[PDB]
Amino acid sequence: IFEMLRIDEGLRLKIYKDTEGYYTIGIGHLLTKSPSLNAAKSELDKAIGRNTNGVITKDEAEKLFNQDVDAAVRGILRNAKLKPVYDSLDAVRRAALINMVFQMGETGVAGFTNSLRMLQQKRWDEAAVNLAKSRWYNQTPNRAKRVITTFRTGTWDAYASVRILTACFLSLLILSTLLGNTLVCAAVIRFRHLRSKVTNFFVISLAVSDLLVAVLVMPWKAVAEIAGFWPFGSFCNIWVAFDIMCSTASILNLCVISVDRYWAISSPFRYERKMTPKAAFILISVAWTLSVLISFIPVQLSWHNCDSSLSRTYAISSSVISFYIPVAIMIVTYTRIYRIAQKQIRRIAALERAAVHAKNCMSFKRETKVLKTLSVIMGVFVCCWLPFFILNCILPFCGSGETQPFCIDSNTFDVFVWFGWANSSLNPIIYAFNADFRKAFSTLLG
Amino acid sequence: GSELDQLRQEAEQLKNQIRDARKACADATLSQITNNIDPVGRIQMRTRRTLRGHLAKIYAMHWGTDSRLLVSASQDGKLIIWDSYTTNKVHAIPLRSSWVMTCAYAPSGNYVACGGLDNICSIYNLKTREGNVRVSRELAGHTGYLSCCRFLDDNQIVTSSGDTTCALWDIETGQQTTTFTGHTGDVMSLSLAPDTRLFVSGACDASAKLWDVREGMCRQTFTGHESDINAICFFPNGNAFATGSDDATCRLFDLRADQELMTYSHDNIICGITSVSFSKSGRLLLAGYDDFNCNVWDALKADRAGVLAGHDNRVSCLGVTDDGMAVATGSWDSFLKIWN
Amino acid sequence: QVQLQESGGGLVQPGGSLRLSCAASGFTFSNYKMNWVRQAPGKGLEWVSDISQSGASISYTGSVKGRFTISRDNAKNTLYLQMNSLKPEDTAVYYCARCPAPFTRDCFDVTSTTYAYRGQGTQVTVSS
Amino acid sequence: EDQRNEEKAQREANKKIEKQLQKDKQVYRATHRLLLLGAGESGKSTIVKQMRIFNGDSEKATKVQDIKNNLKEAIETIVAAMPENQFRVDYILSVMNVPDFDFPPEFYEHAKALWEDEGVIDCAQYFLDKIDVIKQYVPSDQDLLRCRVLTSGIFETKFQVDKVNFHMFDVGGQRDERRKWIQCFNDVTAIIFVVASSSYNMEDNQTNRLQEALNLFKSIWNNRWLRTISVILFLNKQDLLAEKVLAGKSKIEDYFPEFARYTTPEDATPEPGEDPRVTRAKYFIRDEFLRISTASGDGRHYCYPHFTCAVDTENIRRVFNDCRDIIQRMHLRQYELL
Amino acid sequence: TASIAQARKLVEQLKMEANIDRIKVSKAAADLMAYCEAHAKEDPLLTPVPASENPFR
Ligand SMILES: Cc1cc(Oc2nccc3occc23)ccc1-c1c(C)c(=O)[nH]c(=O)n1C
Repeated sequence: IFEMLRIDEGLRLKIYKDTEGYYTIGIGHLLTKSPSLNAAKSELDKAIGRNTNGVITKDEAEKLFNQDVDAAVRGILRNAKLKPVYDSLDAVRRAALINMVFQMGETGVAGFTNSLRMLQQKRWDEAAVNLAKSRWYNQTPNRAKRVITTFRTGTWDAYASVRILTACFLSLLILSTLLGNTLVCAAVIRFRHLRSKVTNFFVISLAVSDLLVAVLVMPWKAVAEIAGFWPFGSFCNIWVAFDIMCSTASILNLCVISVDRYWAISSPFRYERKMTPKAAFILISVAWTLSVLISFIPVQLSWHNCDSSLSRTYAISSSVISFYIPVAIMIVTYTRIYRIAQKQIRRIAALERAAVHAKNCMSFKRETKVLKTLSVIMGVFVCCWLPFFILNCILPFCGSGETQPFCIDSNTFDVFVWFGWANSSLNPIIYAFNADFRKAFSTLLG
Repeated sequence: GSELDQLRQEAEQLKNQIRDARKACADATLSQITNNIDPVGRIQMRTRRTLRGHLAKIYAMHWGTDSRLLVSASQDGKLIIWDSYTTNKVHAIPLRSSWVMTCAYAPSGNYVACGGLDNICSIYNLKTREGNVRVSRELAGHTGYLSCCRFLDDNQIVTSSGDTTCALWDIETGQQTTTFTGHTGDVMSLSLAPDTRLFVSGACDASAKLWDVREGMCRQTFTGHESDINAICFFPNGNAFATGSDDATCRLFDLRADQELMTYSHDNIICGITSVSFSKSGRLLLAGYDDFNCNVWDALKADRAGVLAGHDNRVSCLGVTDDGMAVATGSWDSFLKIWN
Repeated sequence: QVQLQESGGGLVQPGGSLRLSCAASGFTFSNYKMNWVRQAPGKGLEWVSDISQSGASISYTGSVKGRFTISRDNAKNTLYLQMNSLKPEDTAVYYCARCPAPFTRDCFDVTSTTYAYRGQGTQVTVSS
Repeated sequence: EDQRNEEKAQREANKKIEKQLQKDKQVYRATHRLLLLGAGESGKSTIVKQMRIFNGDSEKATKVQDIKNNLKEAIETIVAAMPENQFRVDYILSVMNVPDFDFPPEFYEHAKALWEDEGVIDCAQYFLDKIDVIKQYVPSDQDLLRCRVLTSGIFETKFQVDKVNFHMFDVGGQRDERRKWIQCFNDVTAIIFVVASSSYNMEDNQTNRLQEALNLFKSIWNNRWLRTISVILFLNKQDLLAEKVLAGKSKIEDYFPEFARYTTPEDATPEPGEDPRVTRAKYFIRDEFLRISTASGDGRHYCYPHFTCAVDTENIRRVFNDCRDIIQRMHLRQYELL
Repeated sequence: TASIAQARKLVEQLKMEANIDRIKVSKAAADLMAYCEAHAKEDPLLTPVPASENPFR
């Protein structure tokens, strides 16, 4: 198919308001008139046929894009300047010409007379050289090199680009995640000395967790990234629960391993005595119990397609029960651990200084690595999972499309969704570089 | 009355006699003879079975006469008996002392000996009592940690300790039958002869000394190495043996020649020797190092026949079976490894 | 065998100097940390000096620190100790001992006179 | 065929012994091992163990036990070198080298007939004539002076304090050649190394055991197989090194020239009533030991200097706190957090 | 005074080690090499053994 407008404008299945502009819906479609909020819904329903309260199906967007393209080509053919170029250039450059006629209108493309004569004379390189140094490629350079390249080369390599960049960007991530996690899942069994390590009973769980994200959560939102249309109807209702579960499992396994490290550092005797494999496994399982108690509650609290946020009393509460308290208690445990580490670095430095005092007839260098190795884990965790939650707790409070708080629209929020999801890929690089893990991974590649 | 002076002069003349005797008996070397023989087949064995179970570091073992049973002792204070075929440990037995250093399996398969820092050789009736193995004997101590005890029959054993004195015992009466007091360092390794009429002990004196179970004296002596001898083993003929010490080399000493023969070492090795063995024929010499790796050498061309690696820790012991089928090894990572 | 022969010694008035030497054979002298060991009549064995495998660490006993000078030649396989400012409390028999472990920094040479890597030392006294 | 049931019985024995050995591993992983060397008496480890704990019985039990073995050994060695004493001597020969049997009450009745026969160790005639003194007893001095028991190999004591199992052991009766038996100590949690100062020295022998202690500590610290274990270093004879220093009565300056220009650290905590001239010397030795401890430290093993206090109840507390610090530092090095 | 017992018991121990006939290496190594050359067929370690003779596979 063409889908040239699906990458420059995007498929917005819902009506989105502007700052000062009037309401719009569909694909680059300006709902004329309608100064009131209810007035644009009537226009949408009259244009779609069905009772459109704002919800437009995936095919009605294309059906309306076809009518918009028909109106645009009629307005371009009625215009005298833009008439001969249609028959001069082939169907490939017709896409770029209709794109220009739809973006700046039929009166804007007519003002480019020299480039019009260049394209009429069947000269592509000169037309590109003339159109590059213009006020059209300086204001929107992202959509420029996508249509000048198509008009110059005359093939489909200009639009294969965005699709293939995204395809590779997600494929490398998914391969890295899945393979780097299954390597740990296989090394915890294929090697013996690493199986009898109860302190790792909480890491393997994480592995399993961060692998369920890679197989059961990643591909669905991945195939949802063509241009904004997915073959999922009522399946998102069961996929959002999958995502809540797979994110809660990891968000709580991190807290479990942090509390485990705190208990192992604070009380060594009590740790090596009261930490049995049975207690370890019940600690493994309680996090998943909470994950299924928070996620798999389909009492219609999530539906209040696939493009709206969650309920207020559900989002602001699931974030507290799933993220806020875990992150707070994790900060507490790690600061206490750092305080103990400082307490003993003090004694070690005192002994070293008293021994240097033997010089009668390196100082703060360990502090750097301590703060570094704590800040790596904690800062990676928080920078990955904190903007997502502090924005998910505030965004459902947006009425219409104008507000003073963050209230950021859906594109940057989806970017942050994937940004927070990518921390599952960094789990094993931070939690699974023991020397034994390194030897196992080196043996797995030979 | 100036008797000590004449005695010392006679002793010095005697000591000088052996030098000329060995110089007259050393007309050639083994390299000049083994030039015509074709090189050894390059052999790299593989780990057929791994025997897990021990909690701490193992220290010694001994192949059974049936090429199936192994006896391994760890620092956890428990000796376990293996079945190399099924990899199925038949039973374990705890100890009175947690620190054990040497094992011994009877040639008949009836008794099992244990020694360590407890200065006590504990013999156990493996097959008697009609049930769990019981403590049969606790041989008297002699101010030295047992480094190697071996069985020549079921009626008497031979032990070596760190007091620079070996002892051939009598298990029935549980007393010292013959005492051997001809060393200046810790007596570490023993190895009986095919006829069980004599043995050679390797100690920390950088010397291997041949003894005799009958008269209880030293017939010959070998002072080739540079550091503390750790392991020793007879050529399967009773006319020569091999010694391995901390100087990172293994040396072959013949009896009828009373002189060193060949030295086995490389330049890129520094790790001392921990265990030396042969094969059934005696052409391959198996030597465990401290570089977490052991090497199979040629006992006739001093060339590294191959390497045997797979232990993440230092290897502690190694032994060949009766029919030369398997080479068991054992490292301080609680792991035995059978090779073939 | 591994022989270590010591030379020198003898009678000298207190306050004088005396150099003594140790010639070792039977092993690679170049790669072994060596040292000396004194024994006073009627007293246990005592430590004085140390040489690394190259001449790096030259540890002394505080009772002789900065007074005796020790060196060695790996080419000739020899090791020398020179006592300057000899005191009447240094009258003893001196042995040339060596550490057993090749390429290591651990040593266990002082014993109850059963250590094998240590030859018969030389006698040194003072006059009156 | 019939081999299947045999293989399954072998597998069942395997499962039983493995179920036992899993719990044995669980137990062994929770006991911290401590090595005590330096003193010339193993009883120094039995006193501190008697302040809490089978050691609560009187010391007469062990001494009386070392009296029931001398007679057995003598009667077994005297009759082995040779009317109706066949069945009476067969039981005695079968009771030879029996650890858990010792001497039954019916053994004296069978031994008195053999001792009364006119035909029938160095000290063997004194502990054999009074074979009728058996009771339950209360030995005399002339009997303990003649008893010569062989050197006890290793004094091994496994106790449990504060809900954690400790395994403390003293190594005695061995030779002064400490080369190949120290290797057997790698799974140990700590080596408690005790040091003494000068003695009476009055006819001064002048052995200089302190420098020998430095050399042994340098050989143990820089050992290839002891690089992960830690040393808790105690300085005994703190009272003997206090009244013997004074102002010029201690020959510590003659054995260490650096002691002259040495100063007392500012972070020191002298005991209330300690003179500066003795406090400086008391800290000089720990500074000299830490000069070796602070070097070659790869963050993998440390040292814990502590002065031997008078109250025997707080040395155990020092040891316990040091073990806690050892476990903590090991765990911090595990996660690359230190 | 002088220990005329430790050194007196060693002169005969040393003299008993020199009255033994010592065969030359040219003849002591022939029958030593012939042993491992004539019994190479009995040692299965000189080549890897197949599954037909390996009780460990
Ligand atoms: C807003 C949102 C949040 C989310 O993650 C969570 N939601 C609640 C609690 C949570 O705890 C951890 C993670 C997490 C997963 C999916 C979506 C979502 C998106 C991105 C969308 O485009 N359309 C849509 O309908 N939904 C529901």
